[PDB]
Amino acid sequence: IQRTPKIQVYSRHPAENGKSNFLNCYVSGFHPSDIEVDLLKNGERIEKVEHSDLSFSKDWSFYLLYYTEFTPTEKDEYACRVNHVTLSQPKIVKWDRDM
Amino acid sequence: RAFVKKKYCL
Amino acid sequence: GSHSMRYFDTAMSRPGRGEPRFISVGYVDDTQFVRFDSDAAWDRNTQIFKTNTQTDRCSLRNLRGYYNQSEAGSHTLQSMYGCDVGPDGRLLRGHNQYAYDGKDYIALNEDLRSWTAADTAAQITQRKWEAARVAEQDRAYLEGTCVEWLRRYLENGKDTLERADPPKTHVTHHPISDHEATLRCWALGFYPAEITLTWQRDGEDQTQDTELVETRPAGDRTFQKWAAVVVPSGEEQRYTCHVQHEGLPKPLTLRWE
Repeated sequence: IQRTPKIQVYSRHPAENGKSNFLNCYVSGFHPSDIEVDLLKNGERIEKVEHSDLSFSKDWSFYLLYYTEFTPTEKDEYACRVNHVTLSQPKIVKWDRDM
Repeated sequence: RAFVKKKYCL
Repeated sequence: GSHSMRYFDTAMSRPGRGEPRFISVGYVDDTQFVRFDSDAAWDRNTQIFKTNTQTDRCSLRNLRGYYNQSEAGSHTLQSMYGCDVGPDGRLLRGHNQYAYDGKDYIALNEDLRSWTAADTAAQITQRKWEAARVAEQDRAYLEGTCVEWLRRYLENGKDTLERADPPKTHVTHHPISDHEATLRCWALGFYPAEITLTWQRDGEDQTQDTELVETRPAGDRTFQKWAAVVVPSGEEQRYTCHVQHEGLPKPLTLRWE
């Protein structure tokens, strides 16, 4: 009937401060397919974030990858914010370079 | 020849 | 290795916001090779996608009636179809199945001749498709066209589609308290996505005590995964991480440090 998204936030390559990389937010396991995903830099929405073409796993649950270029630093906080019909409020998952 | 499958209405 | 061609189609109604969106994505294994999106701003394949858009809209109208549903709600029809082949290119099996609002609806059986319907609504579809000999058309596509195209794509794309990239692996250690630490076993940069990543304690699997994240795309074609266990301080060398993947010449056994 409804399935809430799983959320992972991570980098394409291993994080090195001052080196250009991609910040990923992978949303999966959700149903129905409408979902709103923002990537955040110090709490502010990053513009022009791209995403993959809607697809789903063999259990019918949807998945999308949202991604953007980013140059991590010690200072800057990154996160992914997700809303779905299953969520009363947007869910924020912070980027941790160890997850 | 085509790679896409023709679908049928449920 | 063995290979698959699969399409993942989603049709979703949106009353008051135009006709239902149809998107079809085709894959060879974990590599997307085509997309058609009716919302997006060769001729014969495009024509079949456009007709499939109309067909899935017909389906959604019929399904709303089969379940006595109002015209107010949004509904979703999903489809998956395609073929699996072995290392020799021979057909392993075909697929053609559907879900409505996230629930299995109807599937072509492995025989490619008969249907399994989930409920009395799907029985209507089943009788219609039996009367029109739909299975015979699906079988011809799945055994013929799909297997031939998958073999051609594999050969033309052999340097990527037939290349398995092994995982790059490491173990990290984080104290959570004076008494316990997390061991996390990483697999990065692998293709295809299928992988086995496990922790053992004294050579016993730790299925219940392992946190295993879903395999996730990196965006460079490759995938990532980790598995973590909480272990008592001092006991780290009793834990081993085991990695199996098609790109490895042999399975890995890793420990912290």
